[PDB]
Amino acid sequence: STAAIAGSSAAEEMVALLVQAGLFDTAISLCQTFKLALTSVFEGLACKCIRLQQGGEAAQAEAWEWLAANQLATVITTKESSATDEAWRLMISYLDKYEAKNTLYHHCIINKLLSHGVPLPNWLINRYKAMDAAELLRLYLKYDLLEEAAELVLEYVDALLGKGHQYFGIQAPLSATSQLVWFPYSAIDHLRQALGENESNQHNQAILSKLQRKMDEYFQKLKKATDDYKKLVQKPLRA
Amino acid sequence: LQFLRDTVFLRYRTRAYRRAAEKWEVAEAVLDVFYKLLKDYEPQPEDFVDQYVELQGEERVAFKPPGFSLMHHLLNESPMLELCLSLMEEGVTQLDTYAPFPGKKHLEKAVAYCFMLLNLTLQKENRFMDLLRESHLSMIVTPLEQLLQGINPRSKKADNVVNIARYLCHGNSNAELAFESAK
Amino acid sequence: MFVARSIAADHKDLIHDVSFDFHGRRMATCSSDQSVKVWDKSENVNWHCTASWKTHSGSVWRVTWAHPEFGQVLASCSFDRTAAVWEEIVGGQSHWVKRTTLVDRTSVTDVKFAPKHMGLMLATCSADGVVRIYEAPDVMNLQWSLQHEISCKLSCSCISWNPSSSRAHSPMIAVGSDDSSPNIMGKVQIYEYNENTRKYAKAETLMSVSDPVHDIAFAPNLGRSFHILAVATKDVRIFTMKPLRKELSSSGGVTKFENHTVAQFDNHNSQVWRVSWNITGTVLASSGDDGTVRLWKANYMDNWKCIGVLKGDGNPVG
Repeated sequence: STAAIAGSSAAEEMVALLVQAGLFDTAISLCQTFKLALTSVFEGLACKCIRLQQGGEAAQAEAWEWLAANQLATVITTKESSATDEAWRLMISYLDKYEAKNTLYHHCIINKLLSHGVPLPNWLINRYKAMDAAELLRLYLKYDLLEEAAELVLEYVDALLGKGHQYFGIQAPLSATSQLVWFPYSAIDHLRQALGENESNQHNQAILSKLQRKMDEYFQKLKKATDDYKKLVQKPLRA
Repeated sequence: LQFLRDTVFLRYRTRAYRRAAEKWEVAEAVLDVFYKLLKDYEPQPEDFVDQYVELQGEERVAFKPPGFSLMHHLLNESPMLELCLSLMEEGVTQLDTYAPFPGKKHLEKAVAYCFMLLNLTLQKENRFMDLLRESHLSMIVTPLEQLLQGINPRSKKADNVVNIARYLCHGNSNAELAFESAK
Repeated sequence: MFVARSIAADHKDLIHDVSFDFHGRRMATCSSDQSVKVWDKSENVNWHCTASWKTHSGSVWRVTWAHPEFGQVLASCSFDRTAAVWEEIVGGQSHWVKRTTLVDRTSVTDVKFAPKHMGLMLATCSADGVVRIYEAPDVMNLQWSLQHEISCKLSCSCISWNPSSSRAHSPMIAVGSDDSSPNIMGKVQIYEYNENTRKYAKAETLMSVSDPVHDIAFAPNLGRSFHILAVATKDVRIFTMKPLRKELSSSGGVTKFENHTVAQFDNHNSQVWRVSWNITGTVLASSGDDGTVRLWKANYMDNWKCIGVLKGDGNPVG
């Protein structure tokens, strides 16, 4: 039918109808020629993975057709997994391979994900948290994830104190003088507001008090490190 | 949901209509939504478990599914039912006139919707009642058959059943309704 | 009439562990001398050292064999905060080769391969109170991917996979908690894989295990409708865990559990340190500060009794 409609098509109606019915290869090719930067393919594949993870039988039967229309470069190595794992593996692949200088990337994915429910499948998270060690805190406090937002911030502070800095793309703690240290003050102030708007909520107050005590420990150590840096920079104007 | 329900049903009863047919169109449109919400809903034990979300410093019971709510309201005599029962009565009265009023079809569709609602209701009723008894929720629900028995307040008699019936008289004229009725 | 025959190990340092392969034809030993040795059983029932190498610079806490379907694979974990995977690269040129080092913050207290039907997966636990689950994406290329982190909120001392291959049970892990915790009880926690969330969720906490937990072992299920768990604390405990009932209309939970202590034994006379089931799950071995290994078995009336006790000189107690 669309055979007839391809008889008068265009450089993006095509892209869309085809990203529609599986074919996640033919289209990465049509795009890379007519250079038109493709985040609709990744969002649509993420939508199919989500629908499969919450999909009915009939959806599993239909999924073998579009899975076979790709290889999956190489298949397998052990226990089987009812698709599920199938499309998430075509992921790791169509990602790491076809990847870009800017962001057809982590962002577009994390977004369609918090967008339709998901404890984020840990691969993506781990990989957008040493390459872009924050802005997600924002995707989190926007998609009403207060609990997990306070968590990320605490983790980052822990990194900054020399503890686990490798899991936060941080170079230094109390060493090689003082360089740069971005403090996500606006996200912390939103957390303080959100914890103060819950009031009765005892759990949120317990978390808020734990976070405040930890921030005070950080500011006391920051004050000491800044005072010691001021003493270090004052030695030497005696050359 | 709230919006829909409230507004349109209230109206459906009283709000001027330059075009007499529009009155029934509004009723049909709202009932169509109610029907889809109750039909689409399926409940599995988590529904009668309820949570209180903290909004602007006040705990508010959150939002059970569309249909947990739809169904709680049917097992008691909230006007919905009344209104549904009243709509059925009005339907049969208008159909008994055999006169060619405009909106006759629409009414048919709406009443059909109504009866179908009713039908699914009993099955899912047994089900929920059961679960409801297991979940220790302080919610008092009444059987659909008991609701059918109860005398209409305006009528002040048990004409609820009587009317349903009367739809069998229109079996040639409206068979669908007939089937549902008999069922 | 068990007979024990000494062998001159001649270890540089005392070996803190011995592990048999799945077939009982090979054993691995590890020591304070920083080495692992592998021993093969000859046809004459004599053991011969077939490999010997320096493995680490930290207290090797645990060693485990993979299932033979993945080849001759060992995992070890250490006070150095790492776990390592080893493959027996033979030519007679065996030289257990380090394939990977898992480096994800404190001492790695235990390491266990998952049941083979889940693929080539490795669980580690650490004193940071995290269980980490890794998967080798290619069995021919022993690369490892971190699949799961499970926050136990207590120091982890030991881990056990539920060995049940029944598709009616989600993948399960038991974890302990060494922390003396003057107050906090619940030192054994059970995690179940939730298919809907693709995450391990806490299914159970054995609140009766307020004492520090040194070891835990699920019994082989062998067609029972309930699980059995042994727990080593100040005493030996045996739990039965019965999964509750269900409705096919809908389901997304950990399906709560009915737990019964079916045995508690203080007869160890010291902090029972280890518990191990035989391959049939019908005899339990335990060790404790009394310098003995004890053997426990149920009779036909489900009454558990001790059936053997040992000495420092190596003689079985009369």
